[PDB]
Amino acid sequence: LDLAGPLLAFLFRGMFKNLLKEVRIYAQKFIDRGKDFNLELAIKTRIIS
Amino acid sequence: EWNIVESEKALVAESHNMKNQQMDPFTRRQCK
Amino acid sequence: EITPDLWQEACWIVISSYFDEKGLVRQQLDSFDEFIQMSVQRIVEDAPPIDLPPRYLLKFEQIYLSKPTHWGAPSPMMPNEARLRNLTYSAPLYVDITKTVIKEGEEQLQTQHQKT
Repeated sequence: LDLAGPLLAFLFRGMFKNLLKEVRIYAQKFIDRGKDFNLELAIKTRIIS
Repeated sequence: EWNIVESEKALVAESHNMKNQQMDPFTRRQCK
Repeated sequence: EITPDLWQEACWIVISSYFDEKGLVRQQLDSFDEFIQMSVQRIVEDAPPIDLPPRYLLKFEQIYLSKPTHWGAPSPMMPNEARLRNLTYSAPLYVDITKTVIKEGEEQLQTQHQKT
């Protein structure tokens, strides 16, 4: 039986892969310019929340 | 508290009234 | 000493102790507590570090969690207040991060950020 524990641990894995994809793309768009990239604006708070 | 006292006095009454239990309408399984 | 024929009264003392120790919704509370306490720290500590021209490390570790706060000035939202204002009774989530990187010419740095 999957209770509120595994049911939410199933969501959190995908919702934590999505924001790592987002930080990936945000670092990609910033290192190719030759400048430096900031993770504070790369971590999209609206994926988990 | 009165209920926990009532239960135990009723239990002692049950233990005391162990002379003969003959009433019919109640049964239990006796397989094998 | 054994308990013969007194077992009706004794059969329910243990049941009452069971339902005092454990409520009726214990399987929900325990599951959610185990989620928060182990599964969140497990999902985040086994996601591989990301890299990408030189490239970086950007490793996550050691998650934190706080109590439900609303903001205005930060204050704790009581569940009744969240129920009346159509809010969401939730708590923010923070973690530590290290943006280590190394580049050509043998130059590197190891900056870090707590409680992101």
